[PDB]
Amino acid sequence: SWQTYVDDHLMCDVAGNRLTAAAILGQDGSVWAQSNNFPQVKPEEIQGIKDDFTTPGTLAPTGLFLGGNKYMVIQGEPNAVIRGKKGAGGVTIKKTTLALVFGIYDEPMTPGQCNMVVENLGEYLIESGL
Repeated sequence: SWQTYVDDHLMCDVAGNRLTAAAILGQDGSVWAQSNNFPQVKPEEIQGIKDDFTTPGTLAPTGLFLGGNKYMVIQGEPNAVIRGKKGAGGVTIKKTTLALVFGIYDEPMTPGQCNMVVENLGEYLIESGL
């Protein structure tokens, strides 16, 4: 089940902290699994994310919007990881073979903790061909 990846491997404890929300979306924008408080992402938001993976610099001028919430784009990895910041909270998006893995964090979870849980699950999925 895609939902087990979210429940057990994104919404798990990391050094005492936990993501606020998480999801796995197809690269078509459809939700394959999500936590309860994960926002409804708009099609144009998904389009900007997909474009930024293959064309870095797409999202930085406008910011990264997730369910209408604006995140400022910060350091990522081309065609692999998008990272955004909103005060002491933020978001990490990891591109896999078929899907996009999202984690949204709030204080006191650190950006490094969010990156670890999201990117490690994404790398597991890539090894599965997913």
